[PDB]
Amino acid sequence: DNYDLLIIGSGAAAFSSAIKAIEYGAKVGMIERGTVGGTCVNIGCVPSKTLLRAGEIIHLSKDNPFIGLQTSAGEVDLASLITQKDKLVSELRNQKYMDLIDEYNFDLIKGEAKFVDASTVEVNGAKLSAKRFLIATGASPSLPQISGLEKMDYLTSTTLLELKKIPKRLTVIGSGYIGMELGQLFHHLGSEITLMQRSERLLKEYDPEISESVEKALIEQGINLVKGATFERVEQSGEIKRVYVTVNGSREVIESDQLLVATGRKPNTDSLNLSAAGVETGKNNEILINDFGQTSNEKIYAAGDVTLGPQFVYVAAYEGGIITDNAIGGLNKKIDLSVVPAVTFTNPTVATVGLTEEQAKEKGYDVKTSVLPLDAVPRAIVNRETTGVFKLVADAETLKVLGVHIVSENAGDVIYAASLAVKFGLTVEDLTETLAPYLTMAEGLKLAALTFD
Amino acid sequence: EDNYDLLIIGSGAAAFSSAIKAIEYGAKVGMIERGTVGGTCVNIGCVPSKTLLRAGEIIHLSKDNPFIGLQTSAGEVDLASLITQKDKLVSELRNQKYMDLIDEYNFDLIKGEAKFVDASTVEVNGAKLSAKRFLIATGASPSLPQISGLEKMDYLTSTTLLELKKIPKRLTVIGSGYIGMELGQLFHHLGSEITLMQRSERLLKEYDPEISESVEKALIEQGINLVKGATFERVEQSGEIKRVYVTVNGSREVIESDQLLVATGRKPNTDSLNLSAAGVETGKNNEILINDFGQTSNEKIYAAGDVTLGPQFVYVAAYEGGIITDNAIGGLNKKIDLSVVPAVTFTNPTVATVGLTEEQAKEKGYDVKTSVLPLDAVPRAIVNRETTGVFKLVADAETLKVLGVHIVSENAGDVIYAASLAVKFGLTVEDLTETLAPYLTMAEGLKLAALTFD
Ligand SMILES: Cc1cc2nc3c(=O)[nH]c(=O)nc-3n(C[C@H](O)[C@H](O)[C@H](O)COP(=O)(O)OP(=O)(O)OC[C@H]3O[C@@H](n4cnc5c(N)ncnc54)[C@H](O)[C@@H]3O)c2cc1C
Ligand SMILES: Cc1cc2nc3c(=O)[nH]c(=O)nc-3n(C[C@H](O)[C@H](O)[C@H](O)COP(=O)(O)OP(=O)(O)OC[C@H]3O[C@@H](n4cnc5c(N)ncnc54)[C@H](O)[C@@H]3O)c2cc1C
Repeated sequence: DNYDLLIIGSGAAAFSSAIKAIEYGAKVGMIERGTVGGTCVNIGCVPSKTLLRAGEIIHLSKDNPFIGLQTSAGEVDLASLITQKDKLVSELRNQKYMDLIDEYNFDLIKGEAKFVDASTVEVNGAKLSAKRFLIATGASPSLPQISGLEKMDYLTSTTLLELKKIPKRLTVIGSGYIGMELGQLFHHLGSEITLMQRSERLLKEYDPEISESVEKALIEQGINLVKGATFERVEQSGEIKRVYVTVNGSREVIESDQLLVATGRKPNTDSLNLSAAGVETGKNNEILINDFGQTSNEKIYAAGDVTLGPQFVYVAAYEGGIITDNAIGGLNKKIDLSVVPAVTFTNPTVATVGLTEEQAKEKGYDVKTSVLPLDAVPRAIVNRETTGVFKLVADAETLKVLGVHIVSENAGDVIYAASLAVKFGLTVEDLTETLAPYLTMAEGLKLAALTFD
Repeated sequence: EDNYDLLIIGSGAAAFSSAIKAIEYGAKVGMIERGTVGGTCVNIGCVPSKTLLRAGEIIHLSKDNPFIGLQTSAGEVDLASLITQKDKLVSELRNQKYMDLIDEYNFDLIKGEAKFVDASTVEVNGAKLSAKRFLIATGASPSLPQISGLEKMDYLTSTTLLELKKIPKRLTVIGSGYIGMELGQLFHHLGSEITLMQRSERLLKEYDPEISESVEKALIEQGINLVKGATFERVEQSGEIKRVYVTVNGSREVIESDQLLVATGRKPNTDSLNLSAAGVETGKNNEILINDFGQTSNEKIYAAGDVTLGPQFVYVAAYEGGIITDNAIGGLNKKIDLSVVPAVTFTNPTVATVGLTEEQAKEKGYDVKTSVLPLDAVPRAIVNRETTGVFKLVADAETLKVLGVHIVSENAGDVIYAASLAVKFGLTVEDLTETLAPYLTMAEGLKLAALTFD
């Protein structure tokens, strides 16, 4: 048919864009290669986070700092956790399916799509035209270029979350947050974990205090780390042995029962034949867009993980809505990602919003930093867990908050406030003027703001 | 020609805050403490209640959780260990509070009970002391109700219960406030049948209806017994193993218990002060009256903290202490701004309020517009498999500015801080929709609540 807007994808960006597009009264189509919903609902956020909740519960049941308690944690039936998880993602995706019946405008086309023309695509054999296109194809697990991994029984973020047999030992190869979250997940479920990465600092992109802190907590909990490693080759023997490579000038090997690969996530632009539609691709295989989400083709827009931006679901939905506003309705709204929060749901949780110290220096600010150890926050003390940090990056001249970086329990709830401070230009003085609830983690912010001479 | 520049009666949050801010001005100050240094929050109040609450939450999650594959269990609790460890923690913490005894080498710790004998002098331990300025940060103490028989009875208070080292098989709580809820749920999670009794027909009468209904639903779901709308007539005791209660809704009923906790209120400690000898006004509820600057009827006597029967929180006490010091020392005529005070009831689910309720905003004259979001709509609550709560949003229909936020959810005390920033600095619901919210966090609820306006 001659659609008004054709969407390649079914993720958060595809859904936000489809809704906002039907609001304008346009006939739209949703082309999905596989299972509807995208990554976050089925193989991404939701499963990881619910399983992480279970793991945190059993971890507190097995080892807690309070003496009088007589708690214990037995062996885990992972099959049950995974089946219940799948029931939850199915229920949730079903709560997302209210958009097929309702919004009775858009048409669900199932199949792999490829571009054949500047205005038409081909899927499952048939051709489809449209006045506007949205490429919200997302990203998929990326692989490293290390010997032996080719023919090997390795797991990815998606495959590990299907495993129904707890490995006695799991090795993670990844510098990102997914490797940490899944690693700690299986450590709390009863498994000796070994994190391996080439970067010499845990979470290389964060501030030094954050890396040192989260690393200290991870080592304290019992996760083994292998930093600064140079990966040469990996081998497998009878599905009951693994391998590793040199580190710090000494050839070492790490045998494991399972191997997880968390290198990165590559955009799914290969099968699109973007060159047949005049859509430029970047050095990292992404899709290039302008401030309005428009590609080199005037009537093809892109949003989500496929555009190498902050690979988060909320950014994907935001970008979808804005892009739709630009393509349909003409409203020239720019994509504002100047303040995007990031949460690594380990315990202690890592959380960032705004600029780091090095980033604020690069931007040209006259930076003033204040670092507060978690043992200074009352809530961390009464909880008898004080491994963390609150970092505050401000402008020494105007006192405006440029960035907040936290390592503490449920820090994902605190950085929202920090976001409000950064976006709306609140000063540290403002943070001291506001009353903070005693024995909450948010109090950390105030206590960090009370660190300027 | 006097003994001190500023003399403080008390050692609580207000006393220390005022001492710090006063030494900053370079003034000779004194701290008169009747008993144990640190005040209520460190020794008998916040810190103990919340650390024990943390333990109780841990054991409760160990005994009952919604995730199937987990095989966790929780045995009988050794309360003695929890209480001794608690005391070790408050000792460590008060010891960290002593850093002000040397870092701020100005103030002098005088120990003894003080009473006023003149408009400008006090008496402690026999000796008299003059000062150009006075701060009455005497705090509050557990109050008792007017019900027959409780006078001669082995009842517990907020301070005594935190010392109990034997888990009662059944504990009855008499209180409409948050302390009763916190301690009640604490001992419920420690393995004890709890029964909350109050005269108000709605849990937390001052909060919004949805908040009361929700938190009540969670308490009943957990297994806490509630007795609302009760008229308290008499209570009896027999051999330290039996208790009593009174009629409710027109049917005389009785609640037998192994222990009885009283959380009615907290009376200011103004009796032993002889304020009438210094010309300091007291209110109908035995409090100390102050103006907008914290100044009493006596020009050179200020007051701050719980004795000033205002929002009875430690952060409000410290704030009031600092401001009062600014007024008395330094002359700066700064008013006490309590227009945005957060409140947290650290039960699970946690209750959290900041700003105006719906009825309060209507009374103030606003054209109110509310948005209520059930907790089962928040992703983080869903993945956690605990969805008993609510997000209520009170806004101004004209300017869309956020007037108040009220939440019932896990660790909601961390979220309302954001809400505070929204209320204090006049952010609109549209502003909350413009901001990107982290997925699978409870703070996201705020955004989801802002996305409910037609
Ligand atoms: C383990 C894990 C944890 C994560 N945790 C978080 C988190 O905590 N917070 C967070 O914000 N983000 C998280 N993410 C990332 C998040 O899932 C993504 O940022 C988000 O889903 C992006 O949405 P999207 O629409 O852009 O792409 P996607 O949601 O991935 O959707 C892509 C869809 O496009 C389809 N498709 C692909 N190629 C084609 C083609 N050629 N033709 C037709 N259809 C095609 C696919 O079948 C898929 O359904 C996580 C990811 C993983 C793997
Ligand atoms: C169980 C419980 C839990 C609580 N939880 C919280 C919470 O979570 N958050 C929160 O914000 N607040 C909480 N509070 C309240 C909080 O502790 C108080 O509001 C706060 O301590 C008030 O500080 P203050 O200095 O005004 O009074 P206080 O801290 O009580 O200080 C009073 C001091 O004055 C001294 N004094 C009294 N009379 C005399 C006299 N005649 N002469 C000399 N000295 C005298 C006493 O020795 C005492 O040390 C809680 C209270 C209780 C009981």
